[PDB]
Amino acid sequence: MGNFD
Amino acid sequence: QKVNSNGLRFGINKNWISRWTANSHAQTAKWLIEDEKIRNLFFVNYRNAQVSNVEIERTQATVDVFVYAAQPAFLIGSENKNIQKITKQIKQIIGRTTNLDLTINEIGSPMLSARIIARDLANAIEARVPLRTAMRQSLIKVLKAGANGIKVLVSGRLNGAEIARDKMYIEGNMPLSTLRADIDYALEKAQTTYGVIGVKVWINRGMIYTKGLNR
Amino acid sequence: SLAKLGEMRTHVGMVKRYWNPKMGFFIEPERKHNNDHFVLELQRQSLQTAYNYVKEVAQNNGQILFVGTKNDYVKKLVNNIAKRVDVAFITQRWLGGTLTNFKTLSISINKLNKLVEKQAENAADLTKKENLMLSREIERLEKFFGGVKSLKRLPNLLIVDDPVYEKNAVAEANILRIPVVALCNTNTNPELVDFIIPANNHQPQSTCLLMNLLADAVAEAKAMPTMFAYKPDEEIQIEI
Amino acid sequence: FEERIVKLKRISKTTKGGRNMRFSVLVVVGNRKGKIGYGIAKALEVPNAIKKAIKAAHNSLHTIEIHKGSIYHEVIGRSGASRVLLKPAPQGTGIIAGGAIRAIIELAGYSDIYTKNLGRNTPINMIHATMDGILKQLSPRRVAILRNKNLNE
RNA sequence: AUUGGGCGUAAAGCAAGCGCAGGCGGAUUGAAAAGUCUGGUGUUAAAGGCAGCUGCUUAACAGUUGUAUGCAUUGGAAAC
RNA sequence: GGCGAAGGCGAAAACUUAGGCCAUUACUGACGCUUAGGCUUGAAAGUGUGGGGAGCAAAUAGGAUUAGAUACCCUAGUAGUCCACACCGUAAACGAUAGAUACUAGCUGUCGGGGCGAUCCCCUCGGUAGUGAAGUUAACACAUUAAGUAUCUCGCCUGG
RNA sequence: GGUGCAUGGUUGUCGUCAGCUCGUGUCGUGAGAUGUUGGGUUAAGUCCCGCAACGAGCGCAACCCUUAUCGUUAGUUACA
Repeated sequence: MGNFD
Repeated sequence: QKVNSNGLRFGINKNWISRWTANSHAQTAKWLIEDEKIRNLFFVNYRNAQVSNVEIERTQATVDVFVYAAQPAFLIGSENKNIQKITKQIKQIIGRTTNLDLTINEIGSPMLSARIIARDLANAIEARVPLRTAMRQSLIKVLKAGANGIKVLVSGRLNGAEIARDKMYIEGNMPLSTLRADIDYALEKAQTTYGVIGVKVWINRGMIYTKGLNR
Repeated sequence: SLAKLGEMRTHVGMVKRYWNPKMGFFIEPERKHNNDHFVLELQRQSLQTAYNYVKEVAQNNGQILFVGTKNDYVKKLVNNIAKRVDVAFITQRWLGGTLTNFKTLSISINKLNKLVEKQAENAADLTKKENLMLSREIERLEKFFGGVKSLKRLPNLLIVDDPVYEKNAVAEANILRIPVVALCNTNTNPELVDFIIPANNHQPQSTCLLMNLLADAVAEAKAMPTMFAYKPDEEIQIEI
Repeated sequence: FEERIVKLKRISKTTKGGRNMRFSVLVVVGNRKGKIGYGIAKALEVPNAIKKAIKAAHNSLHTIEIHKGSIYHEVIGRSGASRVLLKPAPQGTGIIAGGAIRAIIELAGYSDIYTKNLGRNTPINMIHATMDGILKQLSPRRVAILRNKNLNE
């Protein structure tokens, strides 16, 4: 979950 | 096992329905032996109007039947074609002893009166309704009025013989520690070809201020 | 700079001989003190990665929670910091059944707000007993679940001083795939926690500066003035 | 979604007087597109337990693969010596499985597979054996990536 | 139950040990290729298994075609 | 806590002996393990051969009292109980837990060697437990000393 | 007239006892457990503390009527 969405 | 709910808070904190007084053991014996029968016979056949209750006022050889009907249209009918036989049958059941002077008035919030609910449940019982569906319909009707906690219990068979199943309902706010809850209770014995079924409905009417004393 | 080694002169060792061999990659060889010492370079890299990650995620206003339940010192510092800046924080333990469902928090905060407005509109008009009782439950409930009333979405990241010290809460975070940072001492599993931060809590400086650095990261992520991001000033605090 | 009940059990607890029943129902919810869940409910009213189990299964749906409605490899599941045979079958042949097994495979949106239900076949045991036999399925492309050489194997 | 079982608490390890025949197999080199598979030929019948076709005024019945593992002989394999 | 493959085992003095660990740069260089059968050991109790009569105690009997008694409480008392030899060849002989082989986190114990060195602190090599990780068993729990992982070996089991 | 294991209601009853539960969550592969569990505090599941428990119902205490103190409308056939 490297990026935030 | 326990005392009647309408025998604990009714009569010392709740409004009476039958309110009458006169000299005892002279004529009021007939009054007591007749008013109950006329009240029962009102509900025996006139379930179409779904009347809630009639307040009886027997004071010095007069009676005032305070008729409360949720749907008095059945009594009114067309050009008052039904009130005539109503008046004549009350006259027959009362004789020439006292005046009749019936009244017509719509009752406010009859859903909180479990008497009509018990009548509908007895009609459903004698109409061979599924028990769970009838309970769900009663729950829907009571939530339509937005009432408080309701307890619908059944005693007797379950559309069978030799009862062997379990049933236990405790639902809603039913406070007994506080004497300001104003919970009413109705019971009705419906008849079916296999016996008798007792439907019991406890209805909480909500707390209001300055209660604990009869209005 | 960030995560400098100047403060890392008393930063290693929390417990002795109660350790997980699966945490050996994040630590340096032991000493006679038997304290589980930490590598100060891999820790620095992990701290930088966590810092930029939380900065990126909270720049988009990701929901962040604080769970600090130490005895008196770290707890007091967390209370002061989280009261100074408008951030979410739960400084008490976790009884479960809250993080799992938003529906278990919506009704709770609705009742909390209802009680607050009631006490704001009540002036002992009822009996003193009811007013005092209601204030007592308000204080009791707000002492654990009272620091967070500004959230309308799900949490995205958690901060815990020691996951095994709050394992129940970790379980409440294990259901969701959200990441979490933790000051794992020596006895944790690097699979139920996403961010591995090798650090101790037996010393005040380590844990206090870690918590302050995370707090400043979150604050600056919300478009707020910087407090401690590259300052070399090592604030001196002792456990008391 | 089909909301087909797979089991109903009469259970009770014993007291010094009467016996208090809490008969349970187990249902499965599957859209036949890859979202499967199973929910159990212990109550006193059959419709209440039914709706509770239905909701529980609806919130417990877990995604599964849909690759031509069949597993691309053979596999032998097992849940406590309760093994299930999963041997891929050609299309248009017919399903040969147990009633619960057929219900599971149909609600999963799959095709005919050579199976057999041996071992302990308690409904919960069947569910566990099937889920163990289906949770280990992978992607051939991913398996190829998980090796130094790429062959789509 | 060689695919396709277990032996603590459901029945399932002789009280234990020496222990022969025998069973299993520590790494490598040479050969035979002994076992193995392959390659050629032959042995493997009639009916009948398998599939194409055929007369069965489709159908039971039967017939043609090739075809079922396996064995002898011959040249190899070094992996076992 | 130990010895020995399992029995079983402690006052001392001596007689002969194995097994047990460690390192082994020294030695043959495959001589390894298991193994139907056969063989050896094999608790306690019992049988026959003489001491035996310290105690205990079977056979019992007495009193007590059981609506109850070849028992219960206590006493008088019997082979045996101990010693040397032949016939036990038997059991919860159970770790309810086959053996052997090699491997598999981590923490707290014990001792002998090895050292540092006062034993003491430490760790290495072996026997020896507990907490506890994965994994597994329905679970119990086992848990690198498995009831784990796999191979060899026989034996056993298929409802009572 | 029989039919109260076909029955409705009714009764004393454990007991005026505090136990019995609804939903949600966690854990079990299920019977389920966590509340219902422990230290205080009460007649008491009343509450606190710690606390995978969380909110809620049920019985409970306050809402009924005499009694003590006083005020008040208040009068005989009461006071006199």
